[PDB]
Amino acid sequence: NHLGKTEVFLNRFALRPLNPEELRPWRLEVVLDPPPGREEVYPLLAQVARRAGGVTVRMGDGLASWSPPEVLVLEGTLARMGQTYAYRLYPKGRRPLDPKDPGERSVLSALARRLLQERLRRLEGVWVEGLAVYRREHARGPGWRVLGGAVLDLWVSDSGAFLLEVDPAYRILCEMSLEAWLAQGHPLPKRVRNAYDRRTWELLRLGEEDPKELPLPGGLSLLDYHASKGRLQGREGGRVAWVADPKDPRKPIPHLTGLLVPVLTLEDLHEEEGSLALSLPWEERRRRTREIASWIGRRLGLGTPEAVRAQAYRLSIPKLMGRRAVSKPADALRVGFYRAQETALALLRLDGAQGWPEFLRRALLRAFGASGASLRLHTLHAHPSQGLAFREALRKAKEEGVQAVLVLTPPMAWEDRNRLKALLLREGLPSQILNVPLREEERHRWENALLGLLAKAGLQVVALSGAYPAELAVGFDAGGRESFRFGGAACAVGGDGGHLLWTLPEAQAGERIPQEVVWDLLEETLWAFRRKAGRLPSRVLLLRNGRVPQDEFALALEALAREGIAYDLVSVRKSGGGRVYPVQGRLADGLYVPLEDKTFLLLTVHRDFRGTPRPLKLVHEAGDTPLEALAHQIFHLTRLYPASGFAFPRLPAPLHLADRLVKEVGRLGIRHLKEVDREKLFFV
DNA sequence: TGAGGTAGTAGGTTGTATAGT
RNA sequence: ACAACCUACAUACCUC
Ligand SMILES: [Mg+2]
Repeated sequence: NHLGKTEVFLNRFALRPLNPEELRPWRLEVVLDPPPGREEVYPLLAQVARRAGGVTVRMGDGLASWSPPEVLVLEGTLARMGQTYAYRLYPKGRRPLDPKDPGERSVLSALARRLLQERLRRLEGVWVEGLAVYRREHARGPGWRVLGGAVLDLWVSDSGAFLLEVDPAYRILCEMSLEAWLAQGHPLPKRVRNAYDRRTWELLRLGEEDPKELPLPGGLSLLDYHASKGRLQGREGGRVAWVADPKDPRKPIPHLTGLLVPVLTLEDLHEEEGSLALSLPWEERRRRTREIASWIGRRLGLGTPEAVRAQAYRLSIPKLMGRRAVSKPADALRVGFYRAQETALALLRLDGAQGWPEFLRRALLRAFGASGASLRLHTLHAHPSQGLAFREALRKAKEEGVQAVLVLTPPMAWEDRNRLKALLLREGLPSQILNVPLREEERHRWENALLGLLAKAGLQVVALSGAYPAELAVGFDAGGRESFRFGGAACAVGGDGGHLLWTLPEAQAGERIPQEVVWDLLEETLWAFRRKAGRLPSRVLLLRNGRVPQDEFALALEALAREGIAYDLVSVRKSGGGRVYPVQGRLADGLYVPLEDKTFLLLTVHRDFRGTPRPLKLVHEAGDTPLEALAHQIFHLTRLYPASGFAFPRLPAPLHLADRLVKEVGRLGIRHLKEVDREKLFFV
């Protein structure tokens, strides 16, 4: 291997191999009357394990248990969606289970997790929410405290051992009333909770009215209302607080500051305690992970936790190219772009002012200068508020070669931001917004806006230098909406990624992308590749955001086989990688950690040293390229994103683009894009 | 709307198996 | 519940 080896710890710990009594659980038969449904079988079975108590988990059509029947509720009744059933338990003996059997250890692990939860529940000082355990005050001030602990997990190996996973976690508690909060000179909190339950509101403002006068819609006093429900006992109804249901922060609602509790944010506490942060440097996290594991191991009698370690590899650093070698995409602004054509940009200024700020103009002129390309700056002399007549000014501008517009504006409300983007999109004019209290020293902001204005005009700002197996990299993502999704793709064409493009996403019902929409989108990207290279890709790299639904690529993969195109399919999850810590030395991004076959972690970005990185977990779902070669290419593709300028995304450019793309479309809609080139990244 | 990221609180989702015959 | 993920706070906070 030409890559440097390193050892790492995962945040997992190996514990004892299971004993006899743990492998052979009390089995049981479940007789539900009225007999269950079909979509309601498992859900009711599980609600029976919780209703039976003890270390019980469902197994097939019944349940397994690490508890004696003599402490199990064998006769009872639970009410599901409409129907009221009655259960009865029949001890079907005590059969042994098999750690190798995938779906059997699913039960063993299930029980392990249940064991862990009950042992924790009986501990005195600790607070336990699900699998998170908080055990120690970590910080505190007047009225608030932060508890420290860790979310945990206990599962069973294929090889019959217990596995403990630990990751440090914090909980912020505020226990003072809003009245007291404000009386001690603190600022208004954006959100606020009921003192008598969990209902939490957004806090609009304080009221000048009197509680005992504030007439409650249909009845009595603001105060008398609350008094009625006995909420003033051992409390003081304070002043009037106007709040709003966060789902529709319009209609204001009367409340008492004596009965609201602030919900605090890390910054409301960094104001008090100061220098208090909830993210950890990786070495502090590693230390605390080890401490916590040892703490629990000692309350658990499953052996001494032995931190599991893996072999990691430092991947080669990507050589990023502008017109000349660059180290981040913003440097292309100084050196020149990878490939700049003739381009024309327009300005729409929506403060009271007029004309291109000279420093932006010069920055642009310099950038095109270094690149040896022509630039023609235009200025829209029309206002969005001129209604339909505005459109004639936009059409005029596109009919003069304008490829994108810079919008100089005061901060716009989200509604108006979308309204405007859309409005310019109708005329095939992608837009970059730049907020207008703006000063030349605010450099990272306007230089990023510039990088975006250029991607939106179709310029390729950077490309890779290197040899990769795949000449086409395409990433697939689903949806930028709640009750339905989108599903689209973005594209790194050429082995250098010399071109980036997107494809119009297609509305769908859930996560799963219709088998044929997958192949459709893929075909779009192959035709893109063909008219750039005059030929078909010899090999493609296929990437999905998140899990890959069962054979949703099956149809697309056979079509590729038909056409004689080679391929790999990788699933890229943002969660589920846990943590990775060097045993010795620094940790730099570019970290590759093989796990099982067809799977590995990739530490793609490390940069904000006050926080701990979260590795991507990747699964090799189809194809037979060496894991390490996939890792190498994914990693480098990380560096290809044009619109970030000063920091690389954690995701490979195509998956990061696909994400951004389905989010934009879910926000703006699918209309107004017929006249927007697919090389113009309108959505960055 | 500058954009990369790690951390929280409060309130959400889809994908999975699940019979009958 | 397991698994993968969304939104609000948040143009927040940290970072360049
Ligand atoms: Mg943007």
